[PDB]
Amino acid sequence: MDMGISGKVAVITGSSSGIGLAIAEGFAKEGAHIVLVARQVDRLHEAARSLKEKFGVRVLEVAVDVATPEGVDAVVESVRSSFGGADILVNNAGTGSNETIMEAADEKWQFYWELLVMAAVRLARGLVPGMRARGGGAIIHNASICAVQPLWYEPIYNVTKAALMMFSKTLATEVIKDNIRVNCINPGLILTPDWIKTAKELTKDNGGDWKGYLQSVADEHAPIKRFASPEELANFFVFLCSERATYSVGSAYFVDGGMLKTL
Amino acid sequence: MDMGISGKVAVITGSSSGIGLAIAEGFAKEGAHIVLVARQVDRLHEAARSLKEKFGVRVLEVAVDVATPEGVDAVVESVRSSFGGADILVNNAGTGSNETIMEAADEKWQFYWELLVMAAVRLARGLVPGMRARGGGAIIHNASICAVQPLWYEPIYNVTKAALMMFSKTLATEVIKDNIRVNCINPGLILTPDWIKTAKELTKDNGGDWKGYLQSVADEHAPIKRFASPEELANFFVFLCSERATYSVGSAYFVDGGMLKTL
Amino acid sequence: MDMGISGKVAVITGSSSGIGLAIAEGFAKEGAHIVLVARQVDRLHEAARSLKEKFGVRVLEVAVDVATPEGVDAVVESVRSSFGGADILVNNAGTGSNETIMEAADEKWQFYWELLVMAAVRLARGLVPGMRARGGGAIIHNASICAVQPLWYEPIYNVTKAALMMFSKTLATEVIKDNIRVNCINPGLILTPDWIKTAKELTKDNGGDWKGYLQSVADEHAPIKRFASPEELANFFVFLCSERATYSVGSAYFVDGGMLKTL
Amino acid sequence: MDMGISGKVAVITGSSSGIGLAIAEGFAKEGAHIVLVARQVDRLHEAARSLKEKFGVRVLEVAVDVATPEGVDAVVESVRSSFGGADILVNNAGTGSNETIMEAADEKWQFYWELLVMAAVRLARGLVPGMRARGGGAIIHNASICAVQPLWYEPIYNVTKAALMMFSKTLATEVIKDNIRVNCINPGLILTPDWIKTAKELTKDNGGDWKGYLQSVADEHAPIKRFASPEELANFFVFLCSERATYSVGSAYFVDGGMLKTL
Ligand SMILES: NC(=O)C1=CN([C@@H]2O[C@H](COP(=O)(O)OP(=O)(O)OC[C@H]3O[C@@H](n4cnc5c(N)ncnc54)[C@H](OP(=O)(O)O)[C@@H]3O)[C@@H](O)[C@H]2O)C=CC1
Ligand SMILES: NC(=O)C1=CN([C@@H]2O[C@H](COP(=O)(O)OP(=O)(O)OC[C@H]3O[C@@H](n4cnc5c(N)ncnc54)[C@H](OP(=O)(O)O)[C@@H]3O)[C@@H](O)[C@H]2O)C=CC1
Ligand SMILES: NC(=O)C1=CN([C@@H]2O[C@H](COP(=O)(O)OP(=O)(O)OC[C@H]3O[C@@H](n4cnc5c(N)ncnc54)[C@H](OP(=O)(O)O)[C@@H]3O)[C@@H](O)[C@H]2O)C=CC1
Ligand SMILES: NC(=O)C1=CN([C@@H]2O[C@H](COP(=O)(O)OP(=O)(O)OC[C@H]3O[C@@H](n4cnc5c(N)ncnc54)[C@H](OP(=O)(O)O)[C@@H]3O)[C@@H](O)[C@H]2O)C=CC1
Ligand SMILES: O=C(CO)[C@@H](O)[C@H](O)[C@@H](O)CO
Ligand SMILES: O=C(CO)[C@@H](O)[C@H](O)[C@@H](O)CO
Ligand SMILES: O=C(CO)[C@@H](O)[C@H](O)[C@@H](O)CO
Ligand SMILES: O=C(CO)[C@@H](O)[C@H](O)[C@@H](O)CO
Ligand SMILES: O=C(CO)[C@@H](O)[C@H](O)[C@@H](O)CO
Ligand SMILES: OC[C@@]1(O)OC[C@H](O)[C@@H](O)[C@@H]1O
Ligand SMILES: OC[C@@]1(O)OC[C@H](O)[C@@H](O)[C@@H]1O
Ligand SMILES: OC[C@@]1(O)OC[C@H](O)[C@@H](O)[C@@H]1O
Ligand SMILES: OC[C@@]1(O)OC[C@H](O)[C@@H](O)[C@@H]1O
Repeated sequence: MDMGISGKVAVITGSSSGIGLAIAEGFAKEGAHIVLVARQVDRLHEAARSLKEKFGVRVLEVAVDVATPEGVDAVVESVRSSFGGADILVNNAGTGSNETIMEAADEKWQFYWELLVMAAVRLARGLVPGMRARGGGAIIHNASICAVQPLWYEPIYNVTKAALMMFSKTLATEVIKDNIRVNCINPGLILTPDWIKTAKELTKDNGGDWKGYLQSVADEHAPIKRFASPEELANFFVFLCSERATYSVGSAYFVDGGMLKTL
Repeated sequence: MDMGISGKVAVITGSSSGIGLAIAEGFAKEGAHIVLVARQVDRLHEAARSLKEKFGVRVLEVAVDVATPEGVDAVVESVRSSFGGADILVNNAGTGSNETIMEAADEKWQFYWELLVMAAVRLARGLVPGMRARGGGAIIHNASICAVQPLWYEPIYNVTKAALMMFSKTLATEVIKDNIRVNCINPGLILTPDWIKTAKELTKDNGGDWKGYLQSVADEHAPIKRFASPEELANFFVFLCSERATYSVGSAYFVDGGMLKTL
Repeated sequence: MDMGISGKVAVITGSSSGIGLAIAEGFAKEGAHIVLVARQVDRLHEAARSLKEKFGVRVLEVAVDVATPEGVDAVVESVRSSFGGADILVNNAGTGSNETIMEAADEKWQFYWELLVMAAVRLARGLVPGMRARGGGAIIHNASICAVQPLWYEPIYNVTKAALMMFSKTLATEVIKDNIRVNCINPGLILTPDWIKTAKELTKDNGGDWKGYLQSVADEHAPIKRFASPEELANFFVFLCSERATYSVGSAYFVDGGMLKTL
Repeated sequence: MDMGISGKVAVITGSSSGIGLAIAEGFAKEGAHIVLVARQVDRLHEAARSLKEKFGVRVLEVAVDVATPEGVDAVVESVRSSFGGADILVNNAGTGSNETIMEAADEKWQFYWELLVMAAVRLARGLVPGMRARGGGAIIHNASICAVQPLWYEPIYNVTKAALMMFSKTLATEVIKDNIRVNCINPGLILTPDWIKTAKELTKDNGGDWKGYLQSVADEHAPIKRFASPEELANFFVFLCSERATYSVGSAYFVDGGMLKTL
């Protein structure tokens, strides 16, 4: 199936590793030029080198903190300078949380609000004008199954991912007039490096069977009884930003191996 | 994007016309063998001829009423004897309703229950064993935006589409162990022959501006301010049934141009 | 808080025991006249005697099967004959299921469709005209948390309760015209006789710790870690049908001790 | 129906006018002592006197901005000094928004985050320990129908109300162990002073029929074709915080006259 995105310019936040890098590789495979954004310069360089080598597309690296307005401004200026504008934006930079409401400091709430919600707000303000001028575009917000089905250990993440899912919907209705299609994807358990790190930490004192820990997580939460690979998730992002998904507007698509317990 | 559908056997109910026919074309383009199912065989012949001649695929026609156990039984036996079993099943046969609860006959409720729900129940019972023996497969239920956001004029359709959406989710958890992935797609406004007929009928005594009537429907319901084509919807069915959507289990995916008013 | 229902006529289906009887007690305590409906004649008569003597209200028994058109007809005519019409209707008659989709007979699907959905359809057609003529009323559908969050062992019940929840919503928008307010309540774990019977059956060969079995069900499903009493659930039904809940229209109210895992 | 809240201490944020004032009057009618909280001292002083005079309960005035940590701390300290602790908390202080995403300033996003979300976080942190020590309690978050069904003109309000609805759910699971029951209410169109002010502003140049403007808003959005009164809505708050609603945990209850378009 032709995706029709060859030569389009795709900005992916948090794309030096995990889901965001698999998304970038997915778009590059379809011939899209890539703007990679993350904090660490080294991983960003490898990601870009590998994408250009494997796929022969143009890749721009932007090494900034998208949780800050300065960082978002830098992404916008870099896109402008190298490409003029973006055709596709994926908001993916983020991380899990771990607290109780009774104990967490206000600054932690603020941190996740800036990272998960305000990055998406600021990136839309900053890149929508360019997208409009190019004749339209696609914007995806990678929220989480937790945006509707909260995990007990991470209330701050649950609340801010819920906010992001609503933001996606409100943005979709605002910019569809510009031929810009905005949607949300809500992943379930996706095997990424922090899950492995966590699995090791949590099994340090009971035998170190970190793969067993992960399997028990999957057994508890997902009828499919396994984690997804980032590549398998990335396919959905590529499809949703393609010329084949032109009636998808303001929707939330769960990719979760059965983990969502309700309709 | 490679779909990995070539040589797979896809059974599409209600595929002589409209959305089901567009789905069959979408699968044929990707090299799938097609089982077309509908009541009126003239349209089945025409559809099957076109698919064979345009796409070079094998097409089996089954002219039966899927709202009956006997019709379903014939579909199952036609598939087993011609192909061994199915890889893909798309439950699509259906039609809208038009009544009030206060006036509708019990028999009309029964008709939609048989057509929209029992067809899917009976096809799963009949086809899942063959699918299991083949190593897995994909089942999609084409319900509707009305399965969650009911349209005032068709309460029976709303209730039975809602039931179909829940059926999809229950079947998903029962059969995922067999590597059979079940999902639901809920379309919004899709321009099919019956919409054009209704438009012409509702405007016959006021100017015959049927295109104007359809535009007013789109303006009322969809932020994108147009109907989708069957072809644009069909892309989503092909993708969900492909090797690229292997983590989608028990999900409901709206394809509705913004029509869904909630998260 | 004054409920304003003294002297109102409340029809409760399935009210010779369990939740339905508790709802009838709740209404009787607020001075409503009661129409009790169930199949077993003596059980129903004794439930009626107890209400009448404990609460001093009028109680009318209709001993019929509400899954049949003839049973519903009898209810409507008994209400018309004794009271003129109803002010309140609670659709409650029902029972759980237990099957797989692969094994269940078509006849079992039909039974639950008639009992859970058509009973509500037929009672609305039969009773709404009298309620209209009385100046308005309240209709509640007792569905289940399973109408949105399906339990693995009972797919038929999940599908038909989902259908009922949608019916509630469609009826709500049809009759609000007439000052009839329709809503749905979705209960979680409610300790009724069949739960106790099941706990005793499933523990007969491992120590008979039936209370232990029920506690394990509560621990698995509900954050509150207990079942509700029917009486505690009944309060919500009485409130929703009162003069105090006059803006509740087309809503679904979960009363579930935290069991719903999503927003 | 006895609510069983006589002598309980209820803290209602934003309770000098509109919905919050109506909720305070509803709890006072049931014998509850009241903590009234709002910014404008004169209105608050007046409302407190009136309540004390009319219902003969204790009324504590705390004139602070609950969007600030200092304001929340002053509520917590005043409650501690006068009453020891709270039995009931209603998070109600808030206001609508009006902007586009493309035009709104970062500071406006922050303002609503602090007002609608952080107020509830901070008040929960501050009051839950006193509630736990008193043996349990009830907390309600007054979010909005917009938390799930966004209104086009107020994206910031929609996003922050959605965040609040998720916060309510996450808090509910964290504190049910303390016998503290947390729920969300999502009102539809409630006739409050700002609706009247808006209706006048918007009809200033087209005839001044502000009541007609409000009727058109209700006709557009609500099947019941009217606004609710704040007193109508307040009944639901009082009921949910009563001894009759003891199995309501982590639920969201819409009170919206049919405005929600989906299940
Ligand atoms: N993994 C999972 O199970 C699921 C993940 N998600 C969502 O997927 C998204 C990505 O997660 P995942 O791939 O697991 O995470 P990883 O930690 O593997 O990757 C996160 C990426 O984001 C970057 N990043 C983090 N913070 C910032 C920042 N402030 N500014 C710029 N870049 C940043 C990281 O690079 P660097 O540190 O150099 O900045 C890295 O490239 C997140 O939004 C997460 O919520 C949703 C559901 C499930
Ligand atoms: N069009 C739209 O805007 C939307 C449609 N849908 C759903 O899409 C599905 C397809 O509808 P659409 O393409 O619009 O309609 P069409 O009328 O164009 O296609 C319906 C197909 O179903 C077949 N069919 C109907 N009843 C039976 C039956 N008892 N047994 C076997 N085949 C049957 C019809 O052929 P025959 O009559 O010869 O049997 C025809 O092939 C339906 O389920 C509909 O509810 C959902 C949302 C929106
Ligand atoms: N208990 C629970 O945990 C939950 C229950 N529910 C729902 O609550 C409702 C009541 O259930 P519950 O109280 O537990 O069940 P019970 O079996 O304890 O009570 C059912 C009542 O309905 C009557 N009844 C059953 N079938 C019919 C029929 N065909 N016609 C007329 N009356 C009938 C029964 O009497 P008779 O047999 O004599 O006809 C009895 O009076 C059901 O709809 C159930 O699905 C929802 C969520 C949870
Ligand atoms: N009216 C409606 O149709 C709907 C309203 N709601 C929600 O209901 C809640 C009440 O709104 P409503 O009654 O309409 O509005 P009003 O403006 O009439 O009342 C708001 C109350 O909150 C107070 N308040 C506002 N900001 C603060 C603050 N920062 N700190 C302390 N008190 C504050 C106000 O007093 P002061 O200005 O002096 O501080 C006032 O007493 C809001 O959360 C709103 O979003 C939800 C759905 C619909
Ligand atoms: O979104 C999820 C799980 O789906 C969260 O648990 C994590 O924060 C995720 O980012 C993996 O670390
Ligand atoms: O859009 C979706 C995904 O299907 C949502 O509707 C979810 O089902 C949930 O947030 C509410 O139904
Ligand atoms: O699902 C829809 C449109 O959203 C139904 O109302 C129609 O009946 C459709 O099946 C074709 O008319
Ligand atoms: O029907 C009954 C009675 O056993 C319930 O237990 C259902 O399984 C379900 O509604 C529980 O919420
Ligand atoms: O919640 C609503 C209406 O449903 C918002 O439009 C406003 O903020 C309201 O609170 C003020 O009029
Ligand atoms: O997962 C099994 C399978 O047959 O399901 C249907 C897919 O089209 C096909 O690619 C896949 O191999
Ligand atoms: O005693 C219960 C009852 O149903 O018994 C039968 C009587 O006819 C009726 O009046 C009465 O309420
Ligand atoms: O709204 C009509 C009515 O009969 O509905 C049922 C309520 O119990 C009653 O108080 C009310 O007046
Ligand atoms: O529980 C969240 C919610 O919005 O889910 C959908 C239901 O309509 C409603 O009852 C419920 O409040």
